[PDB]
Amino acid sequence: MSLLPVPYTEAASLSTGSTVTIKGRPLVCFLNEPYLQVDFHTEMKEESDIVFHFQVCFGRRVVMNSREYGAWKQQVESKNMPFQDGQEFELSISVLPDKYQVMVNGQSSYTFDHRIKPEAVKMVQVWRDISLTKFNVSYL
Amino acid sequence: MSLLPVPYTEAASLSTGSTVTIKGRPLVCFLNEPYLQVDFHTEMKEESDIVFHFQVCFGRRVVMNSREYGAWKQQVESKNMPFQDGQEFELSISVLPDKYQVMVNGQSSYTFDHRIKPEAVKMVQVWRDISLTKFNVSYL
Ligand SMILES: O[C@H]1[C@H](O)[C@@H](O)OC[C@H]1O
Ligand SMILES: O[C@H]1[C@H](O)[C@@H](O)OC[C@H]1O
Ligand SMILES: O[C@H]1[C@H](O)[C@@H](O)OC[C@H]1O
Ligand SMILES: O[C@H]1[C@H](O)[C@@H](O)OC[C@H]1O
Repeated sequence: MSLLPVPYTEAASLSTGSTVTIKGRPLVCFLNEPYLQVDFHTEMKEESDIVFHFQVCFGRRVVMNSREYGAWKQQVESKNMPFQDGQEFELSISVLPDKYQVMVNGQSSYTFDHRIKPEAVKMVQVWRDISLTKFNVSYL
Repeated sequence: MSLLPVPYTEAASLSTGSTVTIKGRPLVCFLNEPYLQVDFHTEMKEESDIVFHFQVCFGRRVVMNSREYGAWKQQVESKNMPFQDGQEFELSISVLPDKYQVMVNGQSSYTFDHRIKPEAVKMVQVWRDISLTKFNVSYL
């Protein structure tokens, strides 16, 4: 159904048991290396610190990081690529006690240990080379 | 004035003396590393070979390459960054006899020797994290 603005910004609160669910499509073929980025920010401003940075280079790699007092921290790299060329994906990011868990099409694909408590998050931005049909923050 | 679709695709022919002129703005602050990409393709299809690949990571670096029979060739990297944080840019790509010349805000900033004759180009795509107000192909 209806496309959401990209870049997509939504104010958010997270704690243990929160899930962020995203349904979108790469804009172009994996040969051309479209990106997806999801950032969990400490403020509504885009220049704010990032508790959780998730960046897919489709068909190549994922990197995850934090940006603390303006400075990028230790990059975590994954060559895990469950995303399918030309396909709609469903991404969900679960806040566990110790980490974020990233599910791609219902499959556990990436984890990232909390560097800052998730209660620090005030904003989620989803951006780069995707169309977006679904954004939802939810709780169990 | 009016924003052009991004990704932006236009059919094109190039030869010595052709210029491609682009006016756009990064979507977000340089702290967040927005990209710009301009690709000179051999066909209208996005998966086609790339005679000239120009990719800016704003505030960080530029890479240039070609993609020949589906395969990326020798990357050329430049740490030259004449683009200004939060500012509209004017990019023009001149086809010289031996190379493309890339002007940023009227300033010679990047060159790339022809690997394939520019007459091979049938399509120009401008994409990633920019808004676009101006796209023109012209000749002297
Ligand atoms: O994606 C981030 C990266 O994790 C960090 O290490 O460098 C700056 C950005 O490119
Ligand atoms: O493969 C995934 C795994 O499912 C998850 O549980 O941990 C991070 C990655 O290594
Ligand atoms: O930008 C290109 C790069 O020039 C080439 O070397 O690798 C694949 C892409 O990431
Ligand atoms: O600095 C630029 C120069 O203006 C141009 O002419 O060559 C490529 C780069 O090194």
